[PDB]
This record gives sequence, C-alpha cells and structure tokens, in this order.
Amino acid sequence: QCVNLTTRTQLPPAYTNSFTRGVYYPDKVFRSSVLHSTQDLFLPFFSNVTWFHAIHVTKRFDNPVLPFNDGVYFASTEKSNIIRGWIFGTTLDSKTQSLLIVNNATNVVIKVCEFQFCNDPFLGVYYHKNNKSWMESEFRVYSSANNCTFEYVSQPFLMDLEGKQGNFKNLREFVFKNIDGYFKIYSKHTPINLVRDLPQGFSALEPLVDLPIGINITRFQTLLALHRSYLTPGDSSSGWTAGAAAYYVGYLQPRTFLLKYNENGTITDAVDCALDPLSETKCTLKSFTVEKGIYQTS
Amino acid sequence: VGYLQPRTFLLKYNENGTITDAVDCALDPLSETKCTLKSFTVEKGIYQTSNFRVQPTESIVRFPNITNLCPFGEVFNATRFASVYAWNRKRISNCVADYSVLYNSASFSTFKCYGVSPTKLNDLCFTNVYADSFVIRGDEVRQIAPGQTGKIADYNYKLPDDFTGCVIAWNSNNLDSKVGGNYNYLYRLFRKSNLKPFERDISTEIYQAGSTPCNGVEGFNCYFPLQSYGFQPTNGVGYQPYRVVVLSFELLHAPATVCGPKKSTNLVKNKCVNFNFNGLTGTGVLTESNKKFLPFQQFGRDIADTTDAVRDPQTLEILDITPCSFGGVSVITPGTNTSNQVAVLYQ
Amino acid sequence: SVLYNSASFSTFKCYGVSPTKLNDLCFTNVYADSFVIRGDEVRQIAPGQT
Amino acid sequence: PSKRSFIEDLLFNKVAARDLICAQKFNGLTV
Amino acid sequence: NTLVKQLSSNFGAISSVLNDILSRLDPPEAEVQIDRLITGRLQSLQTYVT
Repeated sequence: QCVNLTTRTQLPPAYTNSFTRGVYYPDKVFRSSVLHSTQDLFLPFFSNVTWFHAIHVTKRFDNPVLPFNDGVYFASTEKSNIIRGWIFGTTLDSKTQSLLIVNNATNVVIKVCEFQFCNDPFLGVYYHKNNKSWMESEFRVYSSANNCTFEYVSQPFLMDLEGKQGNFKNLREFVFKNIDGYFKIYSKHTPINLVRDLPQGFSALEPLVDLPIGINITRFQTLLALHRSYLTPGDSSSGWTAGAAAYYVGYLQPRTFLLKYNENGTITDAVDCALDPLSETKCTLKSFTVEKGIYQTS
Repeated sequence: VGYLQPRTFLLKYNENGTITDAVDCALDPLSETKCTLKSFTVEKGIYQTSNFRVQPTESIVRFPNITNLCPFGEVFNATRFASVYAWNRKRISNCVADYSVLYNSASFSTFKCYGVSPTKLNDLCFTNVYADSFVIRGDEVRQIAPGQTGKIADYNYKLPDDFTGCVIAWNSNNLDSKVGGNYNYLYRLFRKSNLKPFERDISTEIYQAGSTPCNGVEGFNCYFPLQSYGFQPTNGVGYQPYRVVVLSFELLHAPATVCGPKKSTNLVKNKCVNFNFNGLTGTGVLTESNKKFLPFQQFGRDIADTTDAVRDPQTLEILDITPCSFGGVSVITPGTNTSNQVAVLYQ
Repeated sequence: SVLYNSASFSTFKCYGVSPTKLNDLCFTNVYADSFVIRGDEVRQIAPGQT
Repeated sequence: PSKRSFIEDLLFNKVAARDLICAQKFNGLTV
Repeated sequence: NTLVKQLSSNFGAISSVLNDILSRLDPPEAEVQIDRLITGRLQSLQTYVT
C-alpha cells in the first residue's frame, strides 16, 4: 500500500538555460500586426532553471515536492511516456482537500479530495514472461478517499504502455496558474526530434482548461510511473528501472513582456523589458532594432 | 395641423425681450454655418461641416440557440442546503438564465448585483456561472460583502474585491428551524488564518489557542473551531436563518454558450446596421473577413482598442466591422451680402 | 477582534477608515460615547443627517 | 510632364483598419 | 502615431469603447467614465494642437 523506493544513485541537480520559453496567451483578444504590452507572469528569458535526468544506464530517479507560487511552467521531453500526472496539496495527511490529476491507461482522473498520500506515491507497469505485453499493475498513491467534491473522468483512448527508444519524440509544455481559487491549465504538445538540452524556438501555449477547485495550493509533486520486468531481483520494490525522459520546472514571475504579433494573430517574438537597460530602452521605444545613440532610461 | 419635431433653433432677442428672428439650424448647410459662427452675417468662403454618417436601418442580435432552461425551484426555493463553511457549489451552463423569475416565486429579502447592472442580466451573456448556496444568521447578513469584517467573512466565506456577481438572501424561519433546537448548521469561529477569495475549507482539526499545545484534548484553550447554531421559531428577527445564494459569472470573456433568452435572428451585411454579439452592441457595416480567430477568443481589437472583428456564434465565422461614417462635407458660400447660393463639396 | 467571539452586534459602521485596515493604524485620543436609543433612530447617528 | 530639371526631379524623388489612412479617416483625421 | 495610440488609453476607465461600458452599466454610473474619457481626449487634443 505505502512503501518507499530504494536502490538508486542520486545526482546533484544540474542547472541549464532557457532559450525564449514560457509565453502563453494571457488575453483573449485577437491581435495581428500590432505591438501590445501587458503585465503578467512570464518566465525570465536567458535565466537559469534546473534539469533532472532519468536514464537507466545505478540508474537515476527523483520525485521531489516543490512549493507552488503563482504560476509553474513544466517542460517534459518524453519518448516512452514516463511522467504521468500531478498532485497538488498543502499538508497531505487527510486534512486538506488535495487535487490529483492522473493519466491512467484508460481514462484521465481529476479528483479534488482529501487523499491520504503515502511516503512515495507512484504507478508501476509490469512485463509478463508468458505474454509479451504491458499493463498497468501497481498504483501506490492514495490509501483512501473520504470527502470528495469534484471528480472528472475523460474519454477512453488507446495506450500501448510500451517503452521505445529513438531520441525524444514528444515535448509537452504545461503552465499551471492559480487565480481566485481557479486552476488554469495551459497545455501544448510538439513532436520534437532532439537528443537533449532545451528545445530552441518559440511556442505560444493555448488555454486548455480552467478548473473551479476552490482550494489553496502550496506544494506540488509529479506522479511518475516505473516499469518492472519478469526477472526483477528481490521483491517488487527494488528491482525497478529508471526510464527515458526529462523534465524542467520553472517558476513564473510577474515581468513586463513586449510581444510582436504577425499577420497570423500569434505571438512570434517576446522581449523581457526587465532584464537589461537595452531591453528596457527597446520596451520603452516599442522597437526591436535600435541604432546608434544615447538614450535615457529609469 | 402640424407635427412638431426636435430641431435646433437659433433665436434672436431684441431690446424688448420678445422673439424677433428664428433660424432652423437643421435643414440647410447655410443655417448650420450660421449657427456655428453664431452670427447672421456670413462672409464669402468655405466651411467644413459634419461627416457623412449613414443612418442605421436594421438591428440584429445574434445569440446561440438554447434548448434548455436552468432549474430555479431547487436553487431559490430548495428544502435543504448546507452550512456556511461548506457551501454547496453548482455549475450552471447550457440553459436559459433569467432574472425576472424572482418576482413570482419566493419572497426574497436582499438582492444586490455588484459589478453589473440589475437590468441587463437578460441582455448580457454569462460565462462560467457558479452558484454558491449556504445558510447564515440574520445578524451575519451585512458581513457577507466584498470587503467587510466579522468572523463569517474571514473563516467561512470570502468575496473578492473586484467581484462581478449577484447575491440573493431570503429568510427561511419555517424551513431551517425547530422547537427542539436546530444543530444541523455549523460555522467556523476559531482560526489562525484568513481565506483567499473563492476558497473552500472543511478542516475539522482541533484549533490551538493560546500558549497551551492542544493536539487533540478538548479542554481549556482548545475549543472546537466549528460552533453550532441556534435556529428556533421563538427568538427575534435577528436570530432567524437566512439562505444566501451567490451567482458568480464572467462578462465578455470566454465564448460561452449560456447567455439568456435572447437567440439568433437574421444576418445582413454590406449595410450600416446595428449588431449585437454576446451582449456587445455596435454600429457599422459587416464584411466577410479572411483572418480566422483562435479556439479561445471571441472579439478582436487593434491599436485603437476598438472591436474590429467579431465571431459569429452560429457558423463559427469571422466578420470585420467597418464604420459607415466616411466622407468630409464642405459648404462654399459667396456671402449673405451678395446672394444665397451655397455649394456642397465631398472630399 | 475580541468583540466577535464574545458578543453579537447589529450594526458596525466605521466612517473615515475601513474596518479591514484597523490593524495597521494607530489611534489618537480614543473617546467612547455610549447611549441608548430606539430602533428607528439608529439611522440618525451619521455625519450629515436630519 | 512638369517643369522640373534633373536636380529637381532627384530632390523630389529623394523625399480597412490595418491601413493607416483608412484607420485615421475613422477618427476625423483628414489631410 | 501618438494621436492614433492615444485612442487606446482609457484614462481611468474599464475600456476604451463607450459601447462596452454602456452595455453593462447604466448611464447614471457610466457618466463619470464618459466624462473622464472626454477630458482625457480633450487634453490630448490640446497638447497636439499646441
């Protein structure tokens, strides 16, 4: 029911840099061929975020609990479906209504209930020897669900639950915001084809859902899934493998961003007005290519 | 027999205090120029006037068709609700939301809509309608307000500062009371923290008061945070229970399909006609647009912060709006001392 | 804050200062005037009345 | 067609909604 | 360009379009916003004329 995972080699959290990422659609007004400025929470450009690996190779598996603020950006580079869902809570002891958004092999379950989380919640697929097929088996998350208010179940889909190689074939960008008790989730998918590091380019995230949870979120954890084989040493709590995916978590900050709209009505260029005096001058003059000369700022 | 019309008349008063000369400044451009210059003597020259504004002919109101009606018998006339600390939340969508049904139903006591007029609830469209129903005391009615004092507005319910929604409250002394003491409704009293706007809490833990650690003991300085009520049909008017329902909705934001009883009529373009879309009213000419919108937007603006493109909530098409007031009008006159023959010029 | 958990009032009106901002301000010359009136005279105790 | 020389011609040559003139005409700005 | 961009400023209002304010609030409540917008536009026009 509630057990702890062992036999792992922890690594120091590496630091990487983001190349223009963390821009969504804060407004619902169509704008094209016009430069608009607004004050919202966005990811700082050319900053420094963390990178957690997950290569089986000792292996590498981490599942920490990070404090929630006013906007969390999640960039998941996956190729065999490793990162499953999310759990948002405050105390996590059957005392405060916690949110659980899990992506099961059949449906997607979004439940706002006072769950009793164990010391290490996760999921676990098993590989049979008599029949070469994968199927979800272990579900070591919550022990019981007492009071429940919001429960949503998605439509059945198709999932092979089979691990495949061939570099990162999927990139999922998520943005979670908490405004007046409402949880705004922005989601975007991209069929990438990179080896590692951070995907370059620009991507404007679209509004996915707005759940009326009506609760306070201070901490969040990423519920993941392991894969066990038919020749696991010992019991089913130490012979599991790592995986093949990566995830970057970033905290959004209320910074002034200057947007450049094209003829398609989509955001194609973003400039952080609070990063450098040249960027401040560009945001004040509403331009992107300043010539030669002196200028007065703040 | 003649019918009078509201016209702008220029009157001349002499030393006797009686009317001597009257000029109808709403028929000829010469009279308009005389009224602008405020003098009967007009010199030879040219003067600009108002722009050519095409008068509207039709007024269309495009709204999505609704085939359902929101239930009002279990919201404003229910027989069993919940407490204030655990208010019942309901989602209202895909139905006709009306406000005139509150006059021929139950007898309500208080009804106030903050952020929106109480006469445009049927003309405007609602987005994400959330109904929060609870029961409080008669003396705690004034505490339920966007920004007030009291323990109910701090440890139970909480309203935002820029709240744009309606709040109704009606007495129910013969529904949530009994002669043997009613203890079915509880309210939070002891808490060491406030509450964010639109937040629910159902914590039943022991509150730690003072410098004495409680941790489950139920004794001195360890009172229960949830205190019961005392509704009974024997006290005064200040102790009777009151059912309060708060309806929260967004005005002009996400393309919702709720709205009210208004539906779609006809669609006419290439003419200066009035158009109503999701409550937003405008006057202009509709033209077949070419730039599509986004699957989360409804209206469109530009550098002037004006509605330039609208989305039809019927065929999911985009239509551009153009102002039907175009053209500069000028009047050329040779002077009143010469003759009376003005020339009209369009630039 | 110790007046809500021990007694119940009918009208609490603070003119010149919001009730939600009475925790970070300082009071000078606190004068308390208590009296007893009727139920219809409660509206007569306000700055600028008849 | 005019009465300009080579230097004069050189000096002369050296000097809805989305459109600038159409958007300015909707607010009364005329040239 | 400045005259064009000044039309987007609300000058202390909820929106720059008068029809957006007249559709949700009654004229007795939007009169102050209309007057503020008129004063701002008049000040901008006076500055441009100077």
